[PDB]
Amino acid sequence: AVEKMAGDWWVTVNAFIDGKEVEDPFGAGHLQMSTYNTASNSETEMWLDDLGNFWEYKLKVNVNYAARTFSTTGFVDNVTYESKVKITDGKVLEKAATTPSGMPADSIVYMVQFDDDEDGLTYKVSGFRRTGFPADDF
Repeated sequence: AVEKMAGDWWVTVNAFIDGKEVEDPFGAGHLQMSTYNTASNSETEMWLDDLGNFWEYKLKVNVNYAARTFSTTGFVDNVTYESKVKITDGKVLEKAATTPSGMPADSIVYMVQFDDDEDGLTYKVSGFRRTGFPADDF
């Protein structure tokens, strides 16, 4: 339904601190996450899931399949724990990233904010689709 946008991803999380984009400020390294279809196989929305590896959030995001973009309408309820999350400028590009083994792979990028982040940072989540090859895991 939103097949090319559902996936298992390896991502890093940057943040905009004091106007500048800081590379992996938390030292979290490469993290796994997933995007998948709703139970209804909806064409207009899908699930975004950090698998508990960063802020511990899981929510439905609006999807425009033709554009291959995704986002939420403001801050939406986190399903993992009681908090709200806002996703902005999500984009899946086909074969745009390069895996560690030197092979093209789909890329995912999005901006996220959390209503319980007292520092009010906007974070930039970015990565590539997991190949399943051990050479491409972290």
